Amino acid sequence: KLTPAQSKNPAKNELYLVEGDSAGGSAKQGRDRKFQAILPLRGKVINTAKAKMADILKNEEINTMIYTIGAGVGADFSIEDANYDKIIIMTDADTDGAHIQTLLLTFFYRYMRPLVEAGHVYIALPPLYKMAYAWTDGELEELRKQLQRYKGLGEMNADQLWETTMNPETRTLIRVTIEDLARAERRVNVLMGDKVEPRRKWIEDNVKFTLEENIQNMSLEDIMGERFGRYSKYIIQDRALPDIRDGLKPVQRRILYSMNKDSNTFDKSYRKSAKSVGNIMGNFHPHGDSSIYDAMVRMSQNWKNREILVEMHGNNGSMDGDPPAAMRYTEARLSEIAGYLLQDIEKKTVPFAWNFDDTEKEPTVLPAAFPNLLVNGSTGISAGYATDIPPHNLAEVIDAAVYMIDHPTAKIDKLMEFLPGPDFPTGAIIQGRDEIKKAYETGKGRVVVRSKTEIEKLKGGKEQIVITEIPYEINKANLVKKIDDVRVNNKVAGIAEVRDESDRDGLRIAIELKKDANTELVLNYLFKYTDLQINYNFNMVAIDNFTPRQVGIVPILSSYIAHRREVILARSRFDKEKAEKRLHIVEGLIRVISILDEVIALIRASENKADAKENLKVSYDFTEEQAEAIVTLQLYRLTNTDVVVLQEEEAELREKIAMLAAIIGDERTMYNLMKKELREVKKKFATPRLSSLED
Amino acid sequence: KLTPAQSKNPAKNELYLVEGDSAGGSAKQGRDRKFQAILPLRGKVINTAKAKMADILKNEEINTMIYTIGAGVGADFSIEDANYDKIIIMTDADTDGAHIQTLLLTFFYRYMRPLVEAGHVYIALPPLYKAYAWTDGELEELRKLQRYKGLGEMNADQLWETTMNPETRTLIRVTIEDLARAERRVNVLMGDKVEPRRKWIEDNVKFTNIQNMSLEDIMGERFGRYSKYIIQDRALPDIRDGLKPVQRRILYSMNKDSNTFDKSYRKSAKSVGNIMGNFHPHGDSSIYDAMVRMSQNWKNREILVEMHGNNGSMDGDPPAAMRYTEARLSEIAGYLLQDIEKKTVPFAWNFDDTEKEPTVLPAAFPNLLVNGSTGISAGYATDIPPHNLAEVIDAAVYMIDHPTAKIDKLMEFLPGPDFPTGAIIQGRDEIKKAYETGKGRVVVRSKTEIEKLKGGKEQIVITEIPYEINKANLVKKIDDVRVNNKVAGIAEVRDESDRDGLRIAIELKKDANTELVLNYLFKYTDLQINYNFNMVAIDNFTPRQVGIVPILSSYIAHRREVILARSRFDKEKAEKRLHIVEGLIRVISILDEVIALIRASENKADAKENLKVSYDFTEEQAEAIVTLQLYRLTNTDVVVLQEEEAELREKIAMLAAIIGDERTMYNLMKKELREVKKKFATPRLSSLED
DNA sequence: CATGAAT
DNA sequence: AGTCATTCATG
DNA sequence: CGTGCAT
DNA sequence: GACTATGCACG
Ligand SMILES: N[C@@H]1[C@H]2CN(c3nc4c(cc3F)c(=O)c(C(=O)O)cn4-c3ccc(F)cc3F)C[C@@H]12
Ligand SMILES: N[C@@H]1[C@H]2CN(c3nc4c(cc3F)c(=O)c(C(=O)O)cn4-c3ccc(F)cc3F)C[C@@H]12
Ligand SMILES: [Mg+2]
Ligand SMILES: [Mg+2]
Ligand SMILES: [Mg+2]
Ligand SMILES: [Mg+2]
Repeated sequence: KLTPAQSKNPAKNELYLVEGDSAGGSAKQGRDRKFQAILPLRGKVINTAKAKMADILKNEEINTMIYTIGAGVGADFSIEDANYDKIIIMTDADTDGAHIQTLLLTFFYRYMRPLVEAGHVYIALPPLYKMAYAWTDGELEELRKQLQRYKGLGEMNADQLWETTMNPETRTLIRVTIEDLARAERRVNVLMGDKVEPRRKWIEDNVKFTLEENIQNMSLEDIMGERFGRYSKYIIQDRALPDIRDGLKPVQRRILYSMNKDSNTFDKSYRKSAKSVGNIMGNFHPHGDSSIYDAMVRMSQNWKNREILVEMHGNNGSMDGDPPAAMRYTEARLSEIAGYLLQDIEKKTVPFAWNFDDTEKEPTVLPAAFPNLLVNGSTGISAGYATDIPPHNLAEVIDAAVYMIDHPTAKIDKLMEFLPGPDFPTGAIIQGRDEIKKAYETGKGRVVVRSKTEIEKLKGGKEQIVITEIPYEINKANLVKKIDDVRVNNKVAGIAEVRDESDRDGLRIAIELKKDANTELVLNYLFKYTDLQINYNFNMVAIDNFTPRQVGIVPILSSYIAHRREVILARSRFDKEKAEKRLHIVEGLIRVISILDEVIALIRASENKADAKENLKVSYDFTEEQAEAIVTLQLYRLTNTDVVVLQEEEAELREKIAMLAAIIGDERTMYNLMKKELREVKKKFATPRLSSLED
Repeated sequence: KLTPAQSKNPAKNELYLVEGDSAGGSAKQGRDRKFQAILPLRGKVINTAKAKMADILKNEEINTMIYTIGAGVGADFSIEDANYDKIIIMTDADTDGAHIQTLLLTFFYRYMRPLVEAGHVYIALPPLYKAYAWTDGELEELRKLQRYKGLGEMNADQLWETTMNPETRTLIRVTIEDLARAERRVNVLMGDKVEPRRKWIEDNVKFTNIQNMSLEDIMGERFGRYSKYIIQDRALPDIRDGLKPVQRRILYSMNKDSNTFDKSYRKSAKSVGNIMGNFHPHGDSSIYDAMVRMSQNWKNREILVEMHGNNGSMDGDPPAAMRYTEARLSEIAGYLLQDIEKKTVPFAWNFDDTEKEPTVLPAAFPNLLVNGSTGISAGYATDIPPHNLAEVIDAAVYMIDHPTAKIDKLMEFLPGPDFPTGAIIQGRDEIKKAYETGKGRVVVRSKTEIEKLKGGKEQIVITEIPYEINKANLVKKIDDVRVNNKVAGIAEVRDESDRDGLRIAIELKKDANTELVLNYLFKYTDLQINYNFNMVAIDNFTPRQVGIVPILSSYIAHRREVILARSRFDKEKAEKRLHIVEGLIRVISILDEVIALIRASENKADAKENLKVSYDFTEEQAEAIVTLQLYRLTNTDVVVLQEEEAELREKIAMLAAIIGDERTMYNLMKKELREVKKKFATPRLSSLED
């Protein structure tokens, strides 16, 4: 993987540690083979503060580093036998680039202090903008007086990378200096160590979620602080955790908003996946195609989502975990229900933002015509926080929300008469009313999920245990192996043979027992020692007001209602303004009919368009907007001189405006709309429970 | 790789040989695990009739079959020690699937005859449309409509009912009707000798519950199908615009998406996806690789695609994946598409029948020669070097004025190939032979230069190398000479190429015959190679070995078609307008009566009918008149309109003349060809020697 | 052995 | 996101 | 261990 | 077109 320099020289030769092969390539070319070596880093580097020193020695990335640098590692580290005088870390100028600098620095610290303490560890700062060339937004505006936003290294040409960051005379480097051995140790541990509590706290103290954001020296304590801070913030807000209102992670939201913009919906032909992904990756989500597709695939799997938001034709995976077809084979499109998440988006009902390009606005949250967060759930791993929200029956969640709208201050006990608990797509049995309450109240709670079973008598006095429903998030294939392993190992007596018998229209696992076999002894052992029964831990974290918040039912349902409120208000203002303008025009038209000839005469007498309008104003007191409409009518309209039809539209419009004003100017009338609409969604999408409950 | 059947049973168990892992998945899903096993084939099976039985034994796909079959191979083959009653071959219902069925059949014939002779080899017949239909006629019956482009697009539940269910599926049972009449066909289609195949293709291929089929007949409808496709719609360029179908789609799609040289770069993945979705129904990787190649200036004399980012190097290291790179058409590429919006070129339906695509581009310049092509199908192949834009055009221009121009004269304008990697081309005679018959072997030699050093030691400095030669591999093979001391003299080998220059230095030892060495490297490394012309293209839907003349005539013919087409289009436009403008000028003469007649009309339709009947306006005019906006009624100036009426009449005159006068037309075609030359002309890179 | 659209 | 093997014609 | 967006 | 390792929190 190493691309050596032509000659050796432990005094001039540099070692660029590049993020990714493709960038490691553009570097191999742009470099100067005389003294600049290249060593690509494929993937995120192993955290040498958490992983066991055993898994560390086995990591190819690390071992090949301790070698090429050539000076051993840790205690047996002689700074004299090194091969490079400068180790330059070069990553994308993105958040994941920051994460890498972090993971790396904690390594050159722990197992190569000497190297960093000597100021031999630098950090290449690639340019962010290119008009022109500038690093800070400030240097930007200056070049505009005298832009290709670089989202990564793979975007720039070789002769581009050399001139801007690779040329020792034209580049800028943040030389890592250890200014305080003590204040640097505590800084690294808090961020990279095992303990999670401290790290979570440190983020809560330093990271401001509510607000925004030639070689120069910089402390490790300060460097590790700045970098990990960024990666922290970004991963928390814009990656791992769902928005409390629409229950979507940014990637899922873009997949939907994109597919919808491209008219790729349930009422229309399937569109090839590779085409959907590509448009998403080029307009909204600047990340690996594979991730985008994987995300899109999951939204389509009915054994992971209680209400799939994407319909996909072809091999889209299975409960056995076997891989789905690549994006070149599959077709896809939004499910009908997903359409309800996007309802009214064209009506200015949601806060939009700019995309990485700055070429197109994207929604920060979707209108959500139903409480997606609870219905489909989420999960759920970031930095300092994590989330596991289970799926819920669409109807129940709605019955709850509708209640809470009439009773703002409802307690959990009353809500649970509507929302008894989770409803897994995979069905099965949920035990633990108490812990459910605890979860619905605090966000955390441990429940038990047990497989749905049944006994079948067989010839020869033999019995047979049959499993027809398994626990959420459990791999059928592996479960079957683990059970068969019980038999093979004889950890419990009486298992004759295991057999996955499920087919395209039914799940079925037959655990055939032996002649004289205690089928109760077996069924119990399996529940306890395999995943026929498991623990599900509610850990409901979500993003509220830009910050990660551990939340229960109340905060969720209220944040939703809140949101729906803003949306319906906005929607109603939009539709009113439209009806006002149209009402205005229709009013003018009805006048025009009574003076048709005069108006034609008056336009004939006019010199041009503008003059016609002034005459229409001065002579008949029409408004600008009314004159503009009259003057631009096509001649044939003079054949449709029918006032009663117009008067019907006038009336229909006044009424529409009345009802919209009522919504806008009265909170109760608005809340009734929410209820009316929520019930409609309920009637149209309602479906029976799949998971039964037990206490 | 195998997914086995629950219970072992030689009497009922079926073994599905599926094309691809993806389809292999959908199969495991919609299958009946009781007795149906699955075995994916990852890539084209190895031709067990062309390759050595040595490399044939070291084949994973082949081994796991001999193992999964469980009857061994060759002569040590017991049909009683098998594992399946039926061995089903299940591929896509496309051309490449057909080719796969062909490869697996020559294996089961050459190394498991008894299995085939026992009618145990079948072939699944997936549906082609969807009620489901296999025949284009069985659809019309269901008319009283999706098109499967592969197994992937089929949900596992549909797969079962239509092609996997023994009680609902259709199977072609392979049977050897004549062992002697079938030995020839397999030997000819899959043999090592080309000539017999080429001919077979010529003679037969016309470029224009279960059922038994012979091995002879089954190997025909299949290889015949694949041959025709890989020839017309894959490996070989159209003789006119010099593009293969993939490249044409890449350009056309990108162009339709407005992803051009004068606009911001678009993400590669976004383009590729749009291509694969609307036009080219194949791998996104291939499509990308093609797009990338069209952007590499050491492989194209005139790049058609500009691509920001790591698109590769002469060292041949991989380009950034399409997730990283952005791209757009080059300005010259624009000229390949020039006038495409003016119905100047034959369109057809895409695979999806949802959108039309062009079958050839207008080609405002002779791409086929300028950029070349290459070049491997079935029974045919192609190698066409790139040429100097200016030179090719000079020839075309001359041949326009002198249709029957001899090649000797044409070579005063088009002296020979002009590789973008420069270097030295040797063989005036062979160059002619090539321009004359389409074949010819020329020599390409690296641009060398000696540099004396300090100590009586010289040094060889290469500045240019042979087209299609990997710089990194060359430098290795040269250094291998030094390491092996095949010839004495070489001191060290240094690739000293930088971002702005190509330089390989071969330092020599003191008192070392630097002639002997340079000669050895020319012979035993790619410092010097033979380039073989094999100019094959597609003319009138068929492959044709051609020379400089047919190529240039085919071009000129085409340009004629385009220019004629383009002119009819612009003329029809000017006409329709001029026609409308006549009515408007008239209307003004009778404005009040016309408003009156509209005011008296019952509706739009009635108003037009009144205009025609009472004032003799035409439909087109009544529509224009009746959809005027009221404010028009303010105007009464006829002069401005008359000026437009004049301008249009002149444009129609000139355009008509181009269509009625062959000379006026050719003049035009020359005029433009020259503008292109003046705009994109560049100096020679390769030097010529005899 | 490479080449370049394919699986 | 690189890597691995095969087709086809050709010298 | 294995989850799901990232590299 | 599958395979291969990492981060991050959590039982
Ligand atoms: N020593 C470690 C190399 C890198 N490995 C994997 N890389 C994957 C992936 C999977 C890997 F095992 C991906 O799945 C992926 C993607 O975009 O989906 C990108 N990559 C990926 C590949 C290269 C790279 F530089 C960065 C990446 F994120 C494993 C061994
Ligand atoms: N025994 C041989 C399998 C197939 N291998 C490769 N496959 C590639 C590719 C490269 C391979 F080495 C590709 O490059 C590719 C593509 O679309 O670009 C598709 N494929 C590809 C992979 C799997 C498959 F089923 C069909 C394919 F075309 C290697 C081992
Ligand atoms: Mg990046
Ligand atoms: Mg991946
Ligand atoms: Mg196919
Ligand atoms: Mg490939």
